[PDB]
Amino acid sequence: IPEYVDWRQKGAVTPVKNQGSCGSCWAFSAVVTIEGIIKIRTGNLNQYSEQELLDCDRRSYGCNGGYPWSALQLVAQYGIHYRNTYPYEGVQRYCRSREKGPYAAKTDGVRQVQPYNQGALLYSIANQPVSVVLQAAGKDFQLYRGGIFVGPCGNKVDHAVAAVGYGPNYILIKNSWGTGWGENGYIRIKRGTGNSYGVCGLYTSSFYPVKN
Ligand SMILES: *[C@@H](C(=O)O)[C@H](O)C(=O)N[C@@H](CC(C)C)C(=O)NCCC(C)C
Repeated sequence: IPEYVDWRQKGAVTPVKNQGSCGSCWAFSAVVTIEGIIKIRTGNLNQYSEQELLDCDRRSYGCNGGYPWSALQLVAQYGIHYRNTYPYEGVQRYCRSREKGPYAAKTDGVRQVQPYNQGALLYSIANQPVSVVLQAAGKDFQLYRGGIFVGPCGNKVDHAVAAVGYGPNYILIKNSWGTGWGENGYIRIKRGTGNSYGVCGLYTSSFYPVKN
């Protein structure tokens, strides 16, 4: 597993988005991983629909949260539409998958990373972008604007994001705040603290899709 991984370099991550005033972090998280995995297999980099997860994941709660695992669970069964064809509106509405033609993509299943093990998280990110959670409500986090982030922060995770890289000292994360946040929309969180939870509770719950 190399000392460095950055999926952006191998053209596996799309531009950073802004979730706005809706708690659809869980959907944005899920989409980073789908978009990653499809490009890893097919060589194509496509933009996929956050809005659709938002509208169709019964099991989550639209704006004001849900679960990326649930979310990844739906593309495996059904599929997902391109972001062009099912645009983000930042409001939950009816599920219109149907109205929009055949799926653009389908995934083959979902897997969870062994929790509270840096090693296991690092291994997965070596293979493809992964869905992860952390505690984002503290003001140090919100105020971040470039930097190796070591907190302060607690372990009460409340915000799903995606890990798209790592270094000797950090894990790379794509946030769903604008491009105006942290590092052009990214955050480098310090690793190897040797805390099992991870900084801000980073190792609490990670998932990635499986495809052919
Ligand atoms: C993340 C975002 O800021 O959009 C979003 O609020 C979210 O999904 N939050 C939740 C995680 C899922 C359980 C919904 C949420 O529940 N908030 C508290 C998280 C844990 C229960 C502490």
